[PDB]
Amino acid sequence: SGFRKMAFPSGKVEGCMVQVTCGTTTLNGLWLDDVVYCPRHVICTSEDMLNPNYEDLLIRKSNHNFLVQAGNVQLRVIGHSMQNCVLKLKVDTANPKTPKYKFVRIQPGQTFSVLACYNGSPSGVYQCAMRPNFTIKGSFLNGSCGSVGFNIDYDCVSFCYMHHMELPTGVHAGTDLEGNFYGPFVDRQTAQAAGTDTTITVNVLAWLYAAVINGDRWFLNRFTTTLNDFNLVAMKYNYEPLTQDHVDILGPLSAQTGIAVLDMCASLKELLQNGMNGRTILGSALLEDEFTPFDVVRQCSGVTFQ
Amino acid sequence: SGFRKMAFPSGKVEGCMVQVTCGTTTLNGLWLDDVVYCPRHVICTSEDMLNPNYEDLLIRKSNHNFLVQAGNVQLRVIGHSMQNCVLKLKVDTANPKTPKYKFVRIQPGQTFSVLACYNGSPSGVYQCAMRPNFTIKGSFLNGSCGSVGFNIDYDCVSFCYMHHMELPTGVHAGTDLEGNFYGPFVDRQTAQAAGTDTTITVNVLAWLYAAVINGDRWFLNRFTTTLNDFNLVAMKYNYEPLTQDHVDILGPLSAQTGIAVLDMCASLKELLQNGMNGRTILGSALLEDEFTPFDVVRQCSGVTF
Ligand SMILES: Cn1ccc(CNC[C@@]2(C(=O)Nc3cncc4ccccc34)CCOc3ccc(Cl)cc32)n1
Ligand SMILES: Cn1ccc(CNC[C@@]2(C(=O)Nc3cncc4ccccc34)CCOc3ccc(Cl)cc32)n1
Repeated sequence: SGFRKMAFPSGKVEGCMVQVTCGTTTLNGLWLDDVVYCPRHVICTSEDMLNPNYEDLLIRKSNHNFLVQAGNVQLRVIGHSMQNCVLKLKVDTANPKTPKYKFVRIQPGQTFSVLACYNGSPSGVYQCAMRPNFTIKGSFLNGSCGSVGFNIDYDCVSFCYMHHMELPTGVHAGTDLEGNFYGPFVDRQTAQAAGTDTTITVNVLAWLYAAVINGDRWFLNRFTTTLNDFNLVAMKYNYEPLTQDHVDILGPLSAQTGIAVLDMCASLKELLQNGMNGRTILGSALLEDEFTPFDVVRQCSGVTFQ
Repeated sequence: SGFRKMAFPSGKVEGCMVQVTCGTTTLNGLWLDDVVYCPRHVICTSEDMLNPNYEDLLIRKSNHNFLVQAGNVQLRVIGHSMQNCVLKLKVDTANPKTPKYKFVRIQPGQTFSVLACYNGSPSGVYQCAMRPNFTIKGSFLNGSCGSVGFNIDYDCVSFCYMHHMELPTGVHAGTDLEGNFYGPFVDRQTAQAAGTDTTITVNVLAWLYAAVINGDRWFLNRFTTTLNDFNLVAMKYNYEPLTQDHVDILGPLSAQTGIAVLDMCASLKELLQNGMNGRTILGSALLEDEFTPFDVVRQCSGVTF
């Protein structure tokens, strides 16, 4: 019992964090096998940040310009290439702590753990979600660039995010491990703004099923709704539309609790109308949207608390 | 920018997690040097848990009865002893991944990271606080016993908690690494209940300073209060008393934000009597009490491990 915002154990990722210095810029790199991945803006000179020509800046660099530090050992860079917004530094030593890994690009609503690093050293781990506006609400100070997001499902690390920038609202933008940004963002200091964010509806529903599995039923009601009527209400509270994919994904939780998805949808509509009235759901006075249906099944038991 | 509930990196602790099986019971153990620490209730069965004489149950056990598994390698138990509610299994091999460590007992209000494990395998890490009623609001399923709580100070892991049980309200109870329970709990199948909990006041204030550092100032007001007047109000809302040591601990955050501790206390007092009025602080409609003053400084300054 109990429901917490839980991150994956970060050990497999800690053994990959290195410091990458290029001139006056220092940030984090991900050392996997004989390659160090990091944001390509490590080659920028702050002035360059507005309209950098990364191909032009990279061509002027030599291997010895990149100082890579793994603990108290300096790695030797023997090659460098750029793939989208990520810089790939070939090093002369394979990381002996390289775990089984994959590079996965995630969709909005997906959650992952972030290992926040400064100077190649891990300082904290937290759980986050890719917002529908493609930003993450992280906790990142200057020097955190190159910090990664990941999931650890069954001994394999799926790297899904690398931190690159903070937008003016305090939210964060980054890329997958192939250098493609999530969202309409660019690694330039040009005026950029996060679009209006919305609540991840399928995740809220998954968290309402977690609350039911944990013995909380106060918010349930005798009503059902159509998928279209639910979406018409949801859009008015800046909630993402719920698709038939989402309804299908919620199927296992619906079967385990005995509450049809559209029944839980009607309970959500009522919560949006009434608020909580001084009550909490899983220790929260707001509807939580950073737990996917997969996270709820993973964390919760296979026996509901009737 | 940003403020998250953040746990310490768990790598140093993951390299210590092992599986301990005794009869039909399987749980987690902490392998440090040549000793494996685990809850002593691993020696119990269905009848034994009801009224256990752990000295009597342990004397009947031999070293080969304890199956310890570190990854896919079985460790050989060469000795066993009990210290309070923790079982210490001496093994033939020192854990080569043993970090620099200490066993520390924490006080209510102090926070720590929990590495939740099942079958000696880490599955999640979360941040939690020792509640004033000595329970933790954790997330544990059957098989999580032996999962540990820790903090990191520099390169040293301070182990402060080992999970033993779940109370009927869904909250959790455990011991320090010397086997002394936090709270008036016992490791037996018997009627036990968590006492009425209270809010950790110094931690709420620390989280209000984190909100100010992050640009959330709506709750600030021109007022200040005495420590005596604030404590009268705090007691009325089931908030822990704020001491002069708490005021001193909040000093650095008071200096950085320009809001004196009793100035932030008047702001907390108004929040208690009037609520948030549909507003949020750091994305929360409730006052968060699981960030200590040290956690706030650590996260709003970037200390690494
Ligand atoms: C010269 N240089 C190289 C690396 C850096 C490091 N700054 C890069 C920068 C950025 O967003 N950095 C930060 C990232 N995350 C949290 C932060 C918290 C506080 C301050 C800065 C943060 C700032 C300038 O605006 C941009 C535009 C685009 C991009 Cl991709 C990156 C940035 N500076
Ligand atoms: C010997 N053994 C077999 C299985 C177990 C493990 N159960 C020990 C037990 C306990 O509290 N276990 C649990 C701990 N955390 C989360 C849980 C979620 C679901 C079910 C059980 C959980 C059972 C109840 O009664 C008590 C009394 C006292 C003590 Cl110290 C321990 C326990 N131990």
